[PDB]
Amino acid sequence: GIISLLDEDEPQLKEFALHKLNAVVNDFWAEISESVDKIEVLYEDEGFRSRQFAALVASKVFYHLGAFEESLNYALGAGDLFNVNDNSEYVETIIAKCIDHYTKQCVENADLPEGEKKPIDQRLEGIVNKMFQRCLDDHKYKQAIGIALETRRLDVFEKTILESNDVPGMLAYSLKLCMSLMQNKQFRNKVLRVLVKIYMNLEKPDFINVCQCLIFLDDPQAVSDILEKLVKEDNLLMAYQICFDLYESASQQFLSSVIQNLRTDQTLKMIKILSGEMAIELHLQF
Amino acid sequence: VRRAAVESLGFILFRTPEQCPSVVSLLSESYNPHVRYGAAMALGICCAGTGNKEAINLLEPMTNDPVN
Amino acid sequence: MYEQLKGEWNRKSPNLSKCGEELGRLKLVLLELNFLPTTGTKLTKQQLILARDILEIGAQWSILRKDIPSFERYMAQLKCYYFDYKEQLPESAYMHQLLGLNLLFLLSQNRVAEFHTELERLPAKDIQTNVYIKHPVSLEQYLMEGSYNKVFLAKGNIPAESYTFFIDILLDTIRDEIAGCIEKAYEKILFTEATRILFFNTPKKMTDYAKKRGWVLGPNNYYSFASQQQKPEDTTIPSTELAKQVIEYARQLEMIV
Amino acid sequence: LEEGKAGSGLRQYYLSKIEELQLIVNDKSQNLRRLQAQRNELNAKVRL
Amino acid sequence: DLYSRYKKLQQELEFLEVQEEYIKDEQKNLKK
Amino acid sequence: MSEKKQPVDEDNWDDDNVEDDFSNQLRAELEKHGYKMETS
Amino acid sequence: PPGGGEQEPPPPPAPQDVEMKEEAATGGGSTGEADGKTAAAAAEHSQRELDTVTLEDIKEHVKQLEKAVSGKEPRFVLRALRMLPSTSRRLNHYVLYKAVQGFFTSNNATRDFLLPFLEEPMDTEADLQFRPRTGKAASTPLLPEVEAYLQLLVVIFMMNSKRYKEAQKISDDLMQKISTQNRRALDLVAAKCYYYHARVYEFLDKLDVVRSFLHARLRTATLRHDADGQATLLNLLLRNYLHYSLYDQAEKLVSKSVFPEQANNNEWARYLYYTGRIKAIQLEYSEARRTMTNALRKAPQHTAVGFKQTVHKLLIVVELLLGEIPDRLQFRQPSLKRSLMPYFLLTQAVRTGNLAKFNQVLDQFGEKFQADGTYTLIIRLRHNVIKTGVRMISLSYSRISLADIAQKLQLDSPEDAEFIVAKAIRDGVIEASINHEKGYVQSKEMIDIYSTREPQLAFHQRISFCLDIHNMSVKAMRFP
Repeated sequence: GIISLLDEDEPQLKEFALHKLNAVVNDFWAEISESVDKIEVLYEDEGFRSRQFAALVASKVFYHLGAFEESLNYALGAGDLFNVNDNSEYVETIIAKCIDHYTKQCVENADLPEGEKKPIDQRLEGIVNKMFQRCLDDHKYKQAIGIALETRRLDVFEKTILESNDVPGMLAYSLKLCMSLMQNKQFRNKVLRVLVKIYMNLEKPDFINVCQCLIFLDDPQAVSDILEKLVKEDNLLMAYQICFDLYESASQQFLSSVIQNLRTDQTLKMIKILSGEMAIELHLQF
Repeated sequence: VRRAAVESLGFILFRTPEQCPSVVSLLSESYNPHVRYGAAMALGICCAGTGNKEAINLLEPMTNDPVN
Repeated sequence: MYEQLKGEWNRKSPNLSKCGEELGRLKLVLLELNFLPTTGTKLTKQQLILARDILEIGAQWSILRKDIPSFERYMAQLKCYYFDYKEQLPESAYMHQLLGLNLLFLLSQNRVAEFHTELERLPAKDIQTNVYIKHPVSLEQYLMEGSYNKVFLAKGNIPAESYTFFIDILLDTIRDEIAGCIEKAYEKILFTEATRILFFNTPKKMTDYAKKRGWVLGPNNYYSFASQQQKPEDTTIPSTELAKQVIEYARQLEMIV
Repeated sequence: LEEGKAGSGLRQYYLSKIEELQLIVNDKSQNLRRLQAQRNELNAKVRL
Repeated sequence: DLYSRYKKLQQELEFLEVQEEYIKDEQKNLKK
Repeated sequence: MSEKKQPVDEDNWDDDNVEDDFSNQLRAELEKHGYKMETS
Repeated sequence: PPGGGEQEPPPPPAPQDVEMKEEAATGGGSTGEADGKTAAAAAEHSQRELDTVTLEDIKEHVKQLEKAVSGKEPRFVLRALRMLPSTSRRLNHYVLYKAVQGFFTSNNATRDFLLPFLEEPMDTEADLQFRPRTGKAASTPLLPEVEAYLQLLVVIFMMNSKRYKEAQKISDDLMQKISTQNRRALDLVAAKCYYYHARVYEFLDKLDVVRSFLHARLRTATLRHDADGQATLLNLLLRNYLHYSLYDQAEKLVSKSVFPEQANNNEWARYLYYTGRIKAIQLEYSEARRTMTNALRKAPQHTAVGFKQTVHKLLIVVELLLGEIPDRLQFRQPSLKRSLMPYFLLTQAVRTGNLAKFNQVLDQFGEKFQADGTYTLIIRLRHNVIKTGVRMISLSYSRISLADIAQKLQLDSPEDAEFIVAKAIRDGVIEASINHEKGYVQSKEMIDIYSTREPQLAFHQRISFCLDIHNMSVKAMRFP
């Protein structure tokens, strides 16, 4: 009956007509299903005062009809009036398809880096850092890091590991993830080398990092730098162990490449154990 | 070439040895011996040194085949 | 504020500026707060007493000027006020003829399926009393069986206000339908059959249906041509789609194992 | 609610998503072993 | 926790579709 | 199985087939059916 | 006490054993299929639901003193089942308290202490993983809580204890039901609560607040997916709006949710009853009377139940709105004797050309029409009082003059009898045509291409239906 108010042509009746739209849109579902063209009308005016609200209640009524992309495209035209509301079962279902549409978009965009990509909304990452604001309220950042792997975006992956200080081991746990369920190898090294950036920002180097990363990334100068660091702070305990692990794990021509970067004492110590002769005859001894 | 198909199963699935008895369960029960042969080696190279007892359950009619 | 509840109601309303004052009166009441929750509070029902009354007289002035999309607009908001969930509001003495205006309008524009489902909300007023509502439902009963002439002989008896702006449309949408029956293959008659069937001996209505319809008077003989089509047929037309149907027979026998 | 606001926000997204992913894996396993036994019949015919 | 469960249900679903496709071929093959 | 919509519910042994077709049309069948012949 | 007090020991004896082992086998077997074989539709879920409609409503209404159902509340007042020792210790509590209640008198709630004996079932370390156990064993004491029928201050205890359950119901929905999906049980739980919650809001103010809830409840159903959820909630949402005598039907005309797509032979039969009444009130008589016929012939498997006599009640009216009528009272009942006499005598006057009897029995039996909710026949069947004969004549005769149909319809006027025949052919009552040249009204042509062109347009559905039986057979075949 308030579509009769939508027929008349003054603005101060419109805003009290649309205020009554979303108030009873949950109970008077199919009445608006015929007045769809009137709203998508009222929407197309650039002189209309609440056109972004008309995209909200259109997204409400296509949500009833099951037209999910029509609620999606009008959530794009909704502005900040949509995402300022966040505690509903309505809002979480059509941002679910929004993440779903976006994460299948970037996998398609990862196939063609040379231009020819798509124009993209920016509230879809305005809810990402909002979810990070929830994770700031949560202390549990394992959930925002999940989409951060899925979204193929790595600066938010760096922002969430340069977060409010709670463990380096959480990042190590994320690194496991890269050993078990990581499928592609094209961006795997990028994830695997942005982990060793924050490791060089971190105070202690690990074992399983270079046991995973640098044999999958074959940088012989990088382990020759970080072990020279382990020489530099006089730490011959863990430099001694990672050479035996590297001699067991890695392959030919990479041990030959790193031993060139050695000479580029404890130096003659790591000549003999990266040649790895003494490990063989003690293994022959057993 | 049909053998080198069913022999290559262990090379791509040895990291998770649990799926290998489920997928070669009926590959061991074809009609030609060549598929059944590479099925037998696929149990040998997917599961490396496990005391599986499910693959061993599969190998017991495999060592009791008519074909040598 | 409280603008002319009986300002120009009783004697005459030739106004166009009080129509703008009524337009401003709509901008007053429907911008006060709202009418949606309606929990209790007879004091905030007091403007709901007046919001009914200004839309009643708004519907009075609408049929006084014959605006068709406006008359359904005011009546829907009036029907939305009898769609009140907490209806403690007392019986306005204009309700039965106001619904009779709606009952006659919605009969006139061929909403006959909407006619009978409208009659559910009337419990017992159709039988006991209420000739304002009893007259259009006796009218629709006259349209039921075969009785065209009892409609036009009850034309000279309306117990209500004049109802003329609806029943001119109501009978016009009757006349063209019988004209739609006679614009079929019923070939030729004289003016006296147009006097018997249609109505009216010697009025410019024979000029009306000479220009709207055909019906040229020849040598004291009208003319209406054949509206029958040729019916083009082949009857082997479904040869493609019958060949389609047998494909998904075997497609649903094989291929889905 | 440190966890309660987020169990509906960033965990209700996942656990509602894995629900239908659990249903279809449940569904195909009933469908697969049916296909298994139907193949074991025809192989028992041809080998005999 | 939950991200690892969602990845494994993605993997296992696309796994047994492939072994469903194998039995579709063999039952089609044994008819011939 | 209650469905919440059930709160109410040759003598004539095969009568309604006879009665729906013929009701009460002078069933002695002689006074008009056998007695047309006075007209001719 | 020497007469009835000595016949007090036999009541408890049995029902303390075999009625107790009902939910013991039900709660055990539902847990067994909730854990493994998580597609748990095929269990005693269905037969217990047929029992909770039939058996345990009439197995007990009162709590059956000397501790048969009176003991159920102090029995289940202490239910943790939390960890494996908390299961095995409660399994000892399943041994000890059933021995005490089988021997002596335990804590007898005096019909008002049932709600604090529904607190410690929800309390006392109760679980969320045993969500069938919480959902079933809370809703099953609500039927002694409602069918006590005293209806004084327990009505608000009805209102509290359902919203206790429905807060657990919604939280389980917003609780991620892993691999159980209680919706298969929670649908008729949402029905059985809202049958009497509709009664409560008939004994108090209106139940549009239920519909505002049930709109949101229908929203979270089938957006997840449908497992009987869209089917049950739609007939619940449709019933109030049909129960309200306001406008309410064009709301249902625009209700585009017309796919429950399966209903286990019980929701679909009553769903076709409601929408058959809807298409009858907007005067589409042909499609209405065939889906009313489909509703009557789909689920009649009862013993003189009454709603079968109600779908049989509305079906004869719309057939009198199109002329034909079969034998109706050939399945006469001790209660159908009340309801056969108006309608059989109604069509008695319709078939004859008598209207004075038709107006007399309206006046005689209008108050019975008030109980059936069918006032509208007098305004819309007086149409077919004149149209039944012209359907009967045009089926009998083949090429009739309009001068003779005037006396045969006893209208005594040929000039308007053209218009009655014109209206019937306008409405498609008879397919015949009129010769307006010398007064001929001839019928249709001979039997047409019916032997040649038609029958494949019946054969296509019967191919498609029978192979889908073959498809639904093969897909659901092998559980082992």
